[PDB]
Amino acid sequence: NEWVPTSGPAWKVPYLENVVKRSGRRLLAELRIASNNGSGDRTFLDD
Amino acid sequence: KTLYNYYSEGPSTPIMPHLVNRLRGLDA
Amino acid sequence: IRVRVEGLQQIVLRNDQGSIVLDALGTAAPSRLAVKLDWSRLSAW
Repeated sequence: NEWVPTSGPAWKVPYLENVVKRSGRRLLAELRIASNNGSGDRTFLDD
Repeated sequence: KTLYNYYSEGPSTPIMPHLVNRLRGLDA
Repeated sequence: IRVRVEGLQQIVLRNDQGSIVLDALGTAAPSRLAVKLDWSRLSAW
């Protein structure tokens, strides 16, 4: 009888949000295959 | 072509089209 | 074959007691992409 429902919650309210974030392991792999990838193909057989 | 021609060319841009035109010429 | 202006690097290594142990000049081996763009670099190598 003290809390008015239109005033808003009086307890703890858990908000949320999606975030784009790559892990460290995923970034290390991306460096391996996209910037440190010096395989013979992708260099000489690219035509 | 001749053997004199091939000995003065050297590898070039894309090397797979090279080395196969050369091989066909050497086989010829 | 070279017989004779600055494309070299001074390479330094130190040990734990702050002492330089290498202090040597060096030159970078060409990358395969550089060979692709200039095949005479393989001959120099």
